[PDB]
Amino acid sequence: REVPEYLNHVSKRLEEEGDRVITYLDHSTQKPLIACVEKQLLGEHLTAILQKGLDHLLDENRVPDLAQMYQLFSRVRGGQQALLQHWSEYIKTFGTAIVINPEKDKDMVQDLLDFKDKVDHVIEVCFQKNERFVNLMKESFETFINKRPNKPAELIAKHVDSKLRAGNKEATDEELERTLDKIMILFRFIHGKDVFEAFYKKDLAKRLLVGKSASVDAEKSMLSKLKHECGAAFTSKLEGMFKDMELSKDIMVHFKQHMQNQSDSGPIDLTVNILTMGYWPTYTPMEVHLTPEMIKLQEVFKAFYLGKHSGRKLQWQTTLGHAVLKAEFKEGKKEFQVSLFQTLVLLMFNEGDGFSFEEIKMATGIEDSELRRTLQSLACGKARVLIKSPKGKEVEDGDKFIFNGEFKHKLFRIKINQIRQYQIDAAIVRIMKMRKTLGHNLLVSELYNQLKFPVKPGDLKKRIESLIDRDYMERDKDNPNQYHYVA
Amino acid sequence: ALKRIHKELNDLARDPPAQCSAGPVGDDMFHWQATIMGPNDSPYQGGVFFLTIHFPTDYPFKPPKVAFTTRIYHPNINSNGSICLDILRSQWSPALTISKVLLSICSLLCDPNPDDPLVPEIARIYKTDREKYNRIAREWTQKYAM
Amino acid sequence: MQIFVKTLTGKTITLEVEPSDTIENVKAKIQDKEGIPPDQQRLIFAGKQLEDGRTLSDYNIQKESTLHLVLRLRGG
Amino acid sequence: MLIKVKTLTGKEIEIDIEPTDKVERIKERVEEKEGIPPQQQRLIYSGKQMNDEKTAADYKILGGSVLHLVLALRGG
Amino acid sequence: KKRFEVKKWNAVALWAWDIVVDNCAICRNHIMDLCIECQANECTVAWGVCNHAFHFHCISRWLKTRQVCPLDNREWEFQ
Ligand SMILES: [Zn+2]
Ligand SMILES: [Zn+2]
Ligand SMILES: [Zn+2]
Repeated sequence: REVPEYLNHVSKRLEEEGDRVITYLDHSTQKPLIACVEKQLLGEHLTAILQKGLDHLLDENRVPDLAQMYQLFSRVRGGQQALLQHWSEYIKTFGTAIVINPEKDKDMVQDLLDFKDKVDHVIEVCFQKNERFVNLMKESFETFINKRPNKPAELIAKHVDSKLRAGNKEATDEELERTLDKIMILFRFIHGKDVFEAFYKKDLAKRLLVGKSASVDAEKSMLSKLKHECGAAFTSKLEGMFKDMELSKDIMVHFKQHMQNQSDSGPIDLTVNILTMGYWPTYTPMEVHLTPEMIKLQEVFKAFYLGKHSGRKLQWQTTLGHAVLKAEFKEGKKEFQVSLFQTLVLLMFNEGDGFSFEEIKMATGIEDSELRRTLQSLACGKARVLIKSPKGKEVEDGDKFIFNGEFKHKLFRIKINQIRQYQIDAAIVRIMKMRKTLGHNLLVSELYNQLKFPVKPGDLKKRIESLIDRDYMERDKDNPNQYHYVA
Repeated sequence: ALKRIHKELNDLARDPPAQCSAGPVGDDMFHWQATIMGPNDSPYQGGVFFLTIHFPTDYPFKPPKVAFTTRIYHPNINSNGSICLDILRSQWSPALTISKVLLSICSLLCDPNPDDPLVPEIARIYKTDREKYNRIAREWTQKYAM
Repeated sequence: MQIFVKTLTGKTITLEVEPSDTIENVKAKIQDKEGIPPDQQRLIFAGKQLEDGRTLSDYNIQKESTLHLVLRLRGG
Repeated sequence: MLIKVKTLTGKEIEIDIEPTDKVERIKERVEEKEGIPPQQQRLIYSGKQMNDEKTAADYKILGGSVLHLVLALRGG
Repeated sequence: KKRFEVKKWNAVALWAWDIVVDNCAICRNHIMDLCIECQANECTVAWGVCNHAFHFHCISRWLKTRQVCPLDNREWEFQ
C-alpha cells in the first residue's frame, strides 16, 4: 500500500484496538496493547514511511493525510522528531530549487511568497500550529534564501517596487498592505539586508522623482515597517528623501512668488526639487548646451535659494529633469513629457527636418552612449517621433533621423522617457574545560570540526600562547604537547 | 540640559562606541549607568566594570559625576569607586560627550599615573614593581569583573 | 589605504595613512584636518593611548578600522 | 526586529528576534551566526547586563538596537 | 518651418554645504538649525580664532563659565 492509504489503515487499526479494549479486554491492558501495535505499525517504519510518502505528500499539499501523519507520528516515541527532519530537509531541498537557478529570476519572489504561504498553511491546519515546527520553518527559510548572495534581496526589492508602482492599480489599498506584511516576514530572513536598502533606495529614488508611486500612504506604510523592523538607523537615509519632497513644495511657494513680483517671467513654467545630496543616490553631473532662455532660469533660482540659505550650493541634475514640448503636427497638437536630453535633442528637429547623429551631438554635448539611448527613444519607440535612415532598432553614427510630421497617436499628452581571533580563543577554553587534559594534536583537530572557517597554524599557536599568558591553559611540566585545564 | 542628553543618547544608540555602553537606568534621564569592558592586552582583559553616571542640571557646561560601581584596582580610582580625572573635575569641556568620557576612562585603565595618585598605597606598588601589579589587578578583575 | 577617526564634534573623518606612518604625523593630519594642536589629541584604539613615538603597524591597525579622538587628560 | 550584536573587535553581527523572545533566544541566535554557545556570552545592552530569564520587551529593545557581546571564557 | 521653442520644464538639484556642517560641539545641532535652547520658542554662529564654530548662545554661556575654547585650548575671539 502507498503511504496515504497506509496511514488510513493505521488510523483504522488503532481505533479497532481502542474499540476492543472498551468491549471486552481489561482496561489495564489499554496502554501496552496500543503501544505494542503502534510500535510495530509505525515505530519500526518511521524513516521508511517518511521517505516514501512525506516528500511526495507535501508537494501535493494533501491536507488530510499530513494531519493524519502528524497525529499518528506523535504517538511513537521520537516519531515527531523524525517528522521534523524529513519535513525540514524538504524545505532546504525544494527551497533551494526556487533560488539556486538564475533562470528563474523573473519568477523568484512570488514562488518564495507562495511557497512561504503554503508551508505556513500546513502549520496552521495540519501540524496544529506546533511551535517547534514554526521555528524550524523560520530557521530553514533563513538558510536556503541565503544560498544565493545578494540576489534575493535585489528581487524582493524589485518586487516591492512593482507592487507600489502606479501601474499597480489592480491591488486595492487593503490588499496591498497584506502583501507587504508577507514580504516583511520574508525580508527578515535575508542576511545581506544592507544590499536591500541600496536596491530599494535606488528604486524609491526613481519613484519620487517621476511621481509614479501608486499610493503615498502605501509608501509611508512601507517605511513604517522597515523602521520598526530595522530601526531608524537603517531607514534614516530613506526618510530624508520624503522630507526633501515635502520641503521642495514649500520652496516652490516662495520661489513662485518671487517670479510673479518680477515683470520678466518666462513662458516656461518651472518646478525644481531640492534634495539633500547625502541621502539620494549618487549622480554624476554631466554638462549640456542649454539654451539662453534655459540657462537663465537656474540662475535666478540658484541665487534666490542661496540668498535664502547661505553656505549651500545647488549643483543641478539635468539627467533627472523632464519638460513638456507641445508640438504642431499635421493632425493636431501633441505634448511630450521628455527628459532634458530628449528636450534638447527634440529641440534640434524643427529648423531642419533631420540632422546627423554627430550634428546633434556637438549641439547638445550628451555622452554618445546615452545620446544613442535618447535617440532610440525618439526613433525606435512606439511614439516614433523620428524616422531613422537606415531604419532599424539600433542607432548608428551615420543616422540622419527625420522628424515625424506625420506623427499619429491616440492620447493628446504622450511620454517617451521609457528609454575569528576570539572565536578561536573561546572554543579552546570551552573544549579544554570539558576535557580537563588534552594534547596539542587533538585540540588542533577538534577546532576545525568546531570552527566553520579556515584556521592558520600560526594563528592557532598564537592564541594558545596568549591563553597561556592569561592562565587559561597550562602546559605539562614535562610534555609541552600536553595541556591541562587550570580552573 | 535634557536635549543635550537626548541627542547624546540617540547618537549613542545609533553609532555606539566599540567597548562602551551607557543608557538611562530608569525614567530619570539624568542618571545613566555605563559599562567599560576591560581594554584588550591589559590585566583587565575580559572584564566588565559598571560605572554610574550622574549628570548635573547644567550638563553641557558642568562635568558628570561618574563613579565606578565594580571595585576596580587602580592607583587613580579609590576603593569607593570614585575617579579623579582632570578632564572630569577641572578641565571639563562641553565638546566632550559621554561616549568620549567613557572611552577616555577606558584608555586610562591602562595608563595610570602614580604621581599624584588617589591611592598612594597602590601607587607605590605600581611605581616600584609592575610585575606584581599585573597580578593583583588580574585577580581583582577575575573576582569582580567576570 | 585609509582609516576612520571619530573627531570630538560628532563628525567622522577618514585619514589616508600607511602602516609605516608614525603617530606624530597622524596627529598632524588631524590638525590640518580640523585643527586641535598635536599636544591636545589623545587617540584611543581599543582603550589604548596611541603613543606619539610609534606607528599604526605597532598597534595592529588595519583597513576600515576606527580611531577615537578625545581631549588630553591626566591621572589623579 | 533586528538587533545587531557588535562585539569588542567591532564586527557587527546581525540578529533577528520577535519582540517577546527571551534573551536565551537572543544568545542562541548569536550562537548560530557567530558560533559562541550561550553559556559563554555576557550580553550588555546600554549598560545593563541582560539576565537570562527576562524577555526582550523588558529592556525596550527596538529595531537596530545595538547590544554588546563580551566573552566569559569560563562560562560554566 | 523653423521652431525651436520650449513650453514647460521640471528639474531637480542637489544642495550641498559650502564647506561642512560645522557641527556645534556644545549643543550638537546643525549650524543652520537654531541653538538647542533657541529651538524652544535669531541664533547666530560665532567663530573662534581657531575657526571653530559655535552658536553664540552656547559659547557665550561656556565663556561665562570658562574663557577657553572647548575643542582647542586657545582663547575665544571672533574675526
Ligand atoms: Zn542659541
Ligand atoms: Zn577653537
Ligand atoms: Zn551650539
